[PDB]
Amino acid sequence: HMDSTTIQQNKDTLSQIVVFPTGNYDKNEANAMVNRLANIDGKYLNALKQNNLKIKLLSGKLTDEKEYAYLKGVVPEGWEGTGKTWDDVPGLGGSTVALRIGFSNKGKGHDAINLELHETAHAIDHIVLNDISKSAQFKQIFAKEGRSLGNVNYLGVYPKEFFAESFAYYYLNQDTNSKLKSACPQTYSFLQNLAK
Ligand SMILES: [Zn+2]
Repeated sequence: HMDSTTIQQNKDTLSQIVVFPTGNYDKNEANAMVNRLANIDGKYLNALKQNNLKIKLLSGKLTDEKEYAYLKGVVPEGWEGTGKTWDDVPGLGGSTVALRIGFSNKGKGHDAINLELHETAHAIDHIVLNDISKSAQFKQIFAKEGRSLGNVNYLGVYPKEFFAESFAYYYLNQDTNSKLKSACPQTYSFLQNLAK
């Protein structure tokens, strides 16, 4: 069902999680990113807020921020041989979350179906759920279904990436939610029980 009141409730929660950048930027698109984050189960959002995880929206490069200067010139895991570095990567998630405004869609310098959901899933995985993507249960599921969203040499190799991408499929919209259920039924059930 359409749940605009739930989206509003999660947006209110996100008002204490999202950090907007200093420069000038597409304010409507930044708002759209927060709206897409509001699709995440509010339980997870409040757990992130409890741990003081900030979702930083950026108007420049990731490596333009002081706290990510250590990534200048660094080649992401699995991107070796491409000539690309973290300077060009629009999203990072884990112990922090940082997201370049405008780069949400797949192919905008990254492979995720949605940037902000993929990166925020990393933080939920790592901060809230103590690296559940490395848990024995998820490793068994990943062994069977980890290639079934495609990108078999990336998602199919790194369980934390398969977790983050599956989470993004689960929460982006009903189409991606349905595609996940069909391609990765055990992963879908796992995320269902996790939110239950
Ligand atoms: Zn990732």
